[PDB]
Amino acid sequence: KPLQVYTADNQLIAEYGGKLSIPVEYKQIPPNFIHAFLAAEDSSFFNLSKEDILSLYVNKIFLGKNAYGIAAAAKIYYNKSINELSIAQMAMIAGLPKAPSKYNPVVNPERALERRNWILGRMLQLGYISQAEYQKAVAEPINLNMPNRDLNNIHPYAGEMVRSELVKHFGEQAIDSGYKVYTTINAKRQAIAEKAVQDGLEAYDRRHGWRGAEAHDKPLSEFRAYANTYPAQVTKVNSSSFEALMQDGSTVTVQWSGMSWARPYRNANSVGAAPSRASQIVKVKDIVRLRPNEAKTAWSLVQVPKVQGQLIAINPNDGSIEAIVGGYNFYQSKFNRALQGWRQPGSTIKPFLYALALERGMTPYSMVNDSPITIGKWTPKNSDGRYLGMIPLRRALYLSRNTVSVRLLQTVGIERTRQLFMDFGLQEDQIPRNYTIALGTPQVLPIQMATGYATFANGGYRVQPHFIQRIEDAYGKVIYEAKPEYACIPCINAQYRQAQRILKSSSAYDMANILRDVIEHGIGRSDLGGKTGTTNDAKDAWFAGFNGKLVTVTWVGFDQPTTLGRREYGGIAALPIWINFMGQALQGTPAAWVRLEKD
Amino acid sequence: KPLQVYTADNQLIAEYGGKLSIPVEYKQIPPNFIHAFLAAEDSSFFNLSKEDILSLYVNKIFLGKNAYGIAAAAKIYYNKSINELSIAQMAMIAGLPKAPSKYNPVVNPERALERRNWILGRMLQLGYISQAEYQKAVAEPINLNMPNRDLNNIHPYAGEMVRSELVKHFGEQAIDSGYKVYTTINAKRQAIAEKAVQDGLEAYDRRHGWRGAEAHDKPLSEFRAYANTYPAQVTKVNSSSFEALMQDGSTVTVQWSGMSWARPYRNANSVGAAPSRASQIVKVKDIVRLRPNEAKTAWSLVQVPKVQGQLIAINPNDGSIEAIVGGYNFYQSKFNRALQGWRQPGSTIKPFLYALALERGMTPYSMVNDSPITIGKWTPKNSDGRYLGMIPLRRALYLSRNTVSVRLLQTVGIERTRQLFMDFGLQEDQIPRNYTIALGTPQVLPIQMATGYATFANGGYRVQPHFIQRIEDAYGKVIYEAKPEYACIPCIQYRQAQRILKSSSAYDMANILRDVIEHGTIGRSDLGGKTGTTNDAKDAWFAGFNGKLVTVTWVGFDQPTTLGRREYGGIAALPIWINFMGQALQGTPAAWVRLE
Repeated sequence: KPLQVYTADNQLIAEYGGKLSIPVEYKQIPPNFIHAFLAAEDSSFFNLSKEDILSLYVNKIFLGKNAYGIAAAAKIYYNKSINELSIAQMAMIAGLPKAPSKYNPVVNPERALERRNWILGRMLQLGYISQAEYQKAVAEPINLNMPNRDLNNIHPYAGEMVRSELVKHFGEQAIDSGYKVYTTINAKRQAIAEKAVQDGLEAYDRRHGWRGAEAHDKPLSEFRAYANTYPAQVTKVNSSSFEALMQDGSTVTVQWSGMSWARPYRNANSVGAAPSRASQIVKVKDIVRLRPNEAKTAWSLVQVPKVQGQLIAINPNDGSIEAIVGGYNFYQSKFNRALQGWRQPGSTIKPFLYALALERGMTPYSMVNDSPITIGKWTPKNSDGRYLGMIPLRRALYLSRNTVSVRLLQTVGIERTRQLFMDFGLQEDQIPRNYTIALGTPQVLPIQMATGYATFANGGYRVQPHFIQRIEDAYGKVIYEAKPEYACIPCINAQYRQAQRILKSSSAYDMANILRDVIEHGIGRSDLGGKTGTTNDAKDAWFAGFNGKLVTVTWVGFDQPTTLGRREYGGIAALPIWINFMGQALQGTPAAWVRLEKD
Repeated sequence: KPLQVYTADNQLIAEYGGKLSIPVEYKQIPPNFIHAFLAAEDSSFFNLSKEDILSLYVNKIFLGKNAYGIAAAAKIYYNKSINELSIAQMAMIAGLPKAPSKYNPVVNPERALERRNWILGRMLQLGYISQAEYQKAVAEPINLNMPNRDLNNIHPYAGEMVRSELVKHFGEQAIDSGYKVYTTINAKRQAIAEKAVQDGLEAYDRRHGWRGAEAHDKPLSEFRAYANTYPAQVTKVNSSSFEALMQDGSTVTVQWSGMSWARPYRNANSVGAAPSRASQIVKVKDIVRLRPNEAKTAWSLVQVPKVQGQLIAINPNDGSIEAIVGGYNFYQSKFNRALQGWRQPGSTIKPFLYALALERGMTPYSMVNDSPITIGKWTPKNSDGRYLGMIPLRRALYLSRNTVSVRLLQTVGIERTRQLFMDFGLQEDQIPRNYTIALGTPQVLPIQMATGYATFANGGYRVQPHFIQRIEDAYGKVIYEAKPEYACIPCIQYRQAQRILKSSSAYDMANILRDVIEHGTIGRSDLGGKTGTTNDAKDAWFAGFNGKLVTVTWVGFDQPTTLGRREYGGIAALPIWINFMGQALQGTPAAWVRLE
């Protein structure tokens, strides 16, 4: 009964094994196994006596790594039944009951062997094993063959989100429950999101150039295939092509067209000349990554991006998490950038501040002053070093004019702005108490930005992101049903809890129309609004946008904040990921904009 | 449902609390407690929705120190119900689920407090508590009040033997089982044994003199009361009296009559002059041990012995452990010397070798030579440096004549002797293949010596020591029943013990030992016994029996050093054995050995 994770479309996507116990009949236990236990300790004062008491404990003894009982240990440590264990393996397991962490073969393999050999030595002296059995068993290595009990190979970020969140809030006992967790994840949108982030990061990566083979003269067996990339060993380099040994044992040829993109990376702002021969790109013994075409008739040279990215999409009416991608590929690490990647939003924050100016009486047409400004010793500059003077509020937001944002912040007040930022979903302790917050200096998570932008899509309400629709026990009993706060209750029929209003309907609508004007004054849709975002030195590229049914936030940046490049300002890398996702996710859906009539 | 330990009369003596879970109804949970869990993390994406999912885990979350669920944590850390906890205590508990060892307030108090205060800060930010409630809560110390969940205050060595052995062979799940272990321990005999060992070690200790205070300038709270001794801190020393602070905060006075015995210890053989003033005995800030009167009116200065001892008593017909004492007191030393105290038996081993000489056809009256002897490069000497010449085998055994023992080993053979020693538990790797085994050089446990002497008491059979009669589940269903090997089945299907010694040899040795105890050492004529001593009097042993009970006593220092020049011949171990046997056998009929 593992914890099971399902999408909102009834697909089982993940299974998480917790505490395991597989009871066996005492007489089904190999005699050498019982003897390994009988030899595990120097004395017994309970032979026949210890054998009989062992029957009461054999199926429950804690043996480390979630194994309770001998059969669970045989399964967990070696992927074996009790009858398949060798004498060396039976002695290893018998050595664990006393201290399943001090004698554990995973955390302390050196200490584990010492305990095993001592029991093996005692089996020999008690005549349980022969000298030949002893010599074979003592020379035997740990031979661990641990099966994966965390099955998550369909939509890994969605599976891991459930396991990680349950363990963070409720500890490891959360996995032992055997519950069925029915998520809000839309499998079609999740698949679109995974592809859109992979494609988007590769598009950024390729224009920034070839960074060389990931390894040279290393065994091909030490590498893994992921993200539709296959490790290969270069065996021959010709003038316009190269041959490489693949993990399937075959030798493939990469033609010129498959590698000619490989201009060399110099820095984020510079690439070398287009390569003129295959020897400039690869060397014999290099470990490279190849990708086949549709039918495997041609192979091309690819590169795993160094840059990272994420995508989070929520329903703005109730906060349901529809799709989530935490990085280029789950194989890289379990880190989920949508939920844990704290970054500065930069200009992506501006709609939140400008909404407060709208609340305070201003209109999208109100004239605002883009002029030099000094506060104490601080002189904020516009990214372009120019000043536009009196301009409409909507133009100031479209152009992300820093001096306007600071004046608006001076007008509305720092504390009122911080409070509204918290109402949008930003974290109190991550919001500085100074004027730089108008420039997007708070640290935020992409999921908080998506919560904030949902406010514009839903008419001025605070929704809360959620990923559980229901929980059932292992027997089909529904034991939890989501009761989210809804922005618009009648909109469900197309319930009980009404979301709190955080902006006047008129302010939310004015901002949604500004953001639609922004997107339309740069998909074949007319119901989308969105804002690009950038941070100083182009360390982040963001895009936050929506229609009435879906809010998506995309981000691109290096994990160790570093420039994306001078031509990468203005959220350039993040926008195509959002466009691809939104276009495909919304395909076949009617126009859904702001609700002016339906309550 | 804790693991329970019972004596043979079915009286409860110990309880060991394992994994604890006390389920509560969700409506009975104080709102501030739910709010502490809601404030435990910066972000929740399942705090409205967390409130409902929490009901699914609130009684199950692992909270460290064997606590599963909030009510178990309230009990384990604070000895409270959930509604008695303060806001600070609720926040402490709510910080545990994520990493119960990393945030454990016992193991990591600074980190646990940092975690607690961060949660209190979030409860304030979230509006779950007021600024007043917050300031009160953050200023609150950890204030742990942890109840002891291991109850073992009646017959401690007996309770601990069950817990220690089960955990050693089967791990912590042994305690969580909730099994009721019905032991072979005879309650009355266990009580007699505890007192006999305590008194015997004190009699040795007193003869050897006052060794000064237990500690000097140390915190009184670090000491424990045990064996009717109470730690106290000297606060004032007068000419012939002293005042001392007790752990309850009271101050008592010890008059001259309660300390005049304090002759200082010089070495194992020498005691200094008798003191004339209190300043020669104690100093202010000394941590001393005091003992009260039969009701409480006067206090005397006592000493916890440095010397150690043990007692093991078994039924020779089946190996049932009737009484076990592992040291002076469990609360002084948890180590059980009966089961783990490897020592040399010295002359205590001699009856085994001499019984093998009887098996070969010699008799108690066979003339044997106590004379100088050399075997290669080895020249074994008699401990007293004297040689008796031609003497009866029984007299050589009584007088523990080393040269006779060596001659008998030459006759019997090393391998036959080793086989008998292994036949009663003696560890093979612990028995040399040389002539020193005639002198009692194998390393042995007292329990193995008891198994050995049972061979004489039972007619020549191998019994196995055992302490479990039966095990019942938490509901009372018998899940295990001892099926021991019996020397004499009609004396109780039943398993028959293997014969390891000729019947006539076991019987004749039993009578030699009866002759030794009656004529060379209780109003009984059904007792046999042998004193035991090692080189330089590093051990004092007494092994003896009647037909129904075998008892082995031992006295010695854990770090082997001489007991003293006047401490040869098992002198310190004999009264412990006499006191125990006299009291344990009281009101039982004569029970001796049978020739078959």
